[PDB]
Amino acid sequence: DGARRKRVLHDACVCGWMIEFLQAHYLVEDDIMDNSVTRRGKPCWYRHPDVTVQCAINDGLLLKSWTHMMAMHFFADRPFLQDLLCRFNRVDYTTAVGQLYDVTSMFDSNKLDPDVSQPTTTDFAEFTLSNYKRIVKYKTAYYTYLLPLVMGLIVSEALPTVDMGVTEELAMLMGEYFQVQDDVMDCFTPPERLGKVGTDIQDAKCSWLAVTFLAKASSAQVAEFKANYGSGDSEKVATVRRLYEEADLQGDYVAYEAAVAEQVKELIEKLRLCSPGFAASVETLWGKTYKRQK
Amino acid sequence: DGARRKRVLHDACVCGWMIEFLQAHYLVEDDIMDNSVTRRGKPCWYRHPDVTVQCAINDGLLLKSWTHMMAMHFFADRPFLQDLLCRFNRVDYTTAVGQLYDVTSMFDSNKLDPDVSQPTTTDFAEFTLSNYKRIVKYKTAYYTYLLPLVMGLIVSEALPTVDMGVTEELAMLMGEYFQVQDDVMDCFTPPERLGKVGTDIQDAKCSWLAVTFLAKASSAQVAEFKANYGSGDSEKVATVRRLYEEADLQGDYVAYEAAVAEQVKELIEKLRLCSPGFAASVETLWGKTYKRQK
Amino acid sequence: MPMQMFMQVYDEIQMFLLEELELKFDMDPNRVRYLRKMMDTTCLGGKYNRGLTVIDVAESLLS
Amino acid sequence: MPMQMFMQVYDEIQMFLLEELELKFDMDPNRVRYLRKMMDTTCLGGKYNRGLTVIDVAESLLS
Ligand SMILES: [Mg+2]
Ligand SMILES: [Mg+2]
Ligand SMILES: [Mg+2]
Ligand SMILES: [Mg+2]
Ligand SMILES: [Mg+2]
Ligand SMILES: [Mg+2]
Repeated sequence: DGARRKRVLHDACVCGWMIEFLQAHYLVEDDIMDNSVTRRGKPCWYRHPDVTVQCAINDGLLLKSWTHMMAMHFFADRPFLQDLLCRFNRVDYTTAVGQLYDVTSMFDSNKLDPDVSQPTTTDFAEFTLSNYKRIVKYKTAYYTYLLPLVMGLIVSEALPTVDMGVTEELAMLMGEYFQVQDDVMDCFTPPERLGKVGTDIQDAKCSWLAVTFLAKASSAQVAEFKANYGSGDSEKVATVRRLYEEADLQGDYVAYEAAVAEQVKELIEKLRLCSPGFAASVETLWGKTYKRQK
Repeated sequence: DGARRKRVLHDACVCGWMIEFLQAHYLVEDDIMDNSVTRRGKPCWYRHPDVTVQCAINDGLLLKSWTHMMAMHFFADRPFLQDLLCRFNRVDYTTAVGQLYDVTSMFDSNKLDPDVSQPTTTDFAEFTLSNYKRIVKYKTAYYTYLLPLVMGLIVSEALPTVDMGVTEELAMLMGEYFQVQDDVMDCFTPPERLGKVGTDIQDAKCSWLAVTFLAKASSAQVAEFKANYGSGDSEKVATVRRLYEEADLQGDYVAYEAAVAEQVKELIEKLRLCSPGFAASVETLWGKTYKRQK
Repeated sequence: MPMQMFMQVYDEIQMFLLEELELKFDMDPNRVRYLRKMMDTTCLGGKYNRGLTVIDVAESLLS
Repeated sequence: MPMQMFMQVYDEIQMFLLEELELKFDMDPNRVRYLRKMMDTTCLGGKYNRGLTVIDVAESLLS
């Protein structure tokens, strides 16, 4: 009965694609929303010569639908189908909510009314580590780190066998870090290694660099920041890059990374106690994240 | 035991909102895709002064997610919940395909390749009744006519009692006609009765008027249409309008309506036969379609 | 009457989702009010033919 | 091995979706080819960490 082994392995593969197809749907839409140019070495889907912006928005939705179509096909007769889809839609919605947070992080939330125009915030009062942790918790951690673990547990019919409280803590922790890494690469990793041209400075995003810079910078540094942040101009984007370098954020990063790595280390041990096999595959996922070059 | 009646009714309203929230999602995004101005008397969501384009894309996405969140909350304990969500997502997927058909109807499909740029068709060989019917069947009929009927059937636990083969024929026919009506108003009904400004001509869409004109018109008429269609220019647009009046499309409309009205009448009787309570509700639904002014 | 109860449940639904957003997704009041306006502006103001059909079909068939 | 089967199932899924499209949505081969390039361009080319993690968790646990 290497048939259980075949069925689980195949279902895991399908679930793997569901997420990848979910990721794909998000990147197509994120790129339009972020005004990105390039992705995985090539142009963003909406920037392909024969693809119109309107058709790209719709292509993004097709992608999302395919996740449901593939699940319904392959898992039609499976007792976990209803549980799988519940979770998968929860995470997806939570990811969409996270994107609300990201996409509105540059407006003063008190002046956030549909009926009335507003520009980018000039005092950046919301650019706090608190608000940052929220953005990232919902826009990345859930779909990137918690969902793949849970989907693996579901097709293995082993979901109840792990400490979910701890698993959730792990997923939240590694997910934040992965995002902080995304934000640092978006600024200091060259586009050709990365596959994409960074748009966080230009887009006046609440990136980790922004929020950490602002919590330690003098007022001279902050003023020069507020003059140069959220502009397409390359001399301006080049200053912000300098202001980060000058504030030694590479130091805050190493420290943050170390703190994440030891807390991650502890939680995996709490998880190894009753659930040693899950603990291993979590360690691998960590292994694919920690100090990733990408 | 008016409890069943209360439970069924309440489930019915929730499903009704699932569909209205779905519709809503489709309109936020259709409006961006179609580059529309106005909707239901007010600006299109993405055209609200304090609603950025990026955020309206996302908001459309939250709308879709809410259909799932409401279902899962209200129907959590409900035998039919998985049946309901399967069907709902199929329809939703079918609708998004229909939109691909719509949005790409202006490009020669033989030269439809992402990697390579291409302008709007200059010959319109794809503006056929055949292709029109395909657009409309998928983008409008399923969600607008089949899906409401089906949902009422599911919460009433009455789905197996009716002739689905006929129900589907009826849905397809009424849905076609609804869209033919939508296409005509776009061009001839004034924007303040309609609540929106028509964009079909400007967007160079495969409307029923377009395909019906093209199949009957002269070489000369067609050359003039080819020189004025798919352009925001208001003289060009006014020409196209004139060409539709001149070609007496209103004749063909009246004829199509009647053929539709009797073929609909025949199928409702085929249905009244084993299913009089449902046929009555299909007659009301037809009632809100036949010669609507909106 | 179909329309009366249809809007009652709209409020139930809205209340549930907006509150869940506050309670479980850490959402601030400003954004909660944004989503209230979004939700009303995009889901309300049409004629609800799709929604009202479901109720009708259900009322008819409980016989 | 994990990757090799993961792509195997990619080609199945892709086959099912594109054919279902042809057979039940009345889709011409042109649009079908459009969607194949779109699917490969958007789903393929990353490091597949989320997908591969699922298979990984599944292999580790079946024992
Ligand atoms: Mg973004
Ligand atoms: Mg981005
Ligand atoms: Mg980034
Ligand atoms: Mg449209
Ligand atoms: Mg439109
Ligand atoms: Mg229209």
